[PDB]
Amino acid sequence: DKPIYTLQYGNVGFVVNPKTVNQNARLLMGYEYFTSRT
Amino acid sequence: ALINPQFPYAGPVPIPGPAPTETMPLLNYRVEGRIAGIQQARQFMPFLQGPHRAVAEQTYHAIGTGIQMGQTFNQPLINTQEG
Repeated sequence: DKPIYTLQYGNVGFVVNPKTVNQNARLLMGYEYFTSRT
Repeated sequence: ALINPQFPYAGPVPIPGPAPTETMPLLNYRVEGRIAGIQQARQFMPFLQGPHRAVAEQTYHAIGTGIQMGQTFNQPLINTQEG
């Protein structure tokens, strides 16, 4: 209903604060988005 | 009424009647009537004169208060097209 759109309210970020981090740890990010006239 | 001749209906109830009494008199009533008990100005009731509410409206009081304060984030600058 209110898509994340920088330029509408500064840079935005997705945040994860991990309690435990093993070797070769990583975040696999998946996005769904529109990219209109602009 | 029919009268038949020769048996004619007597021409009256005649003078042979038996006066039975002289009790004919109603004695006039003479009287003095007084209804005078002290009256006190008041009566008690459960309710008199009220026009009770069948439904009331909704009713309310009002308040506001505060100040004008804010945290804001703005859109970035963009290239201007034309003009």
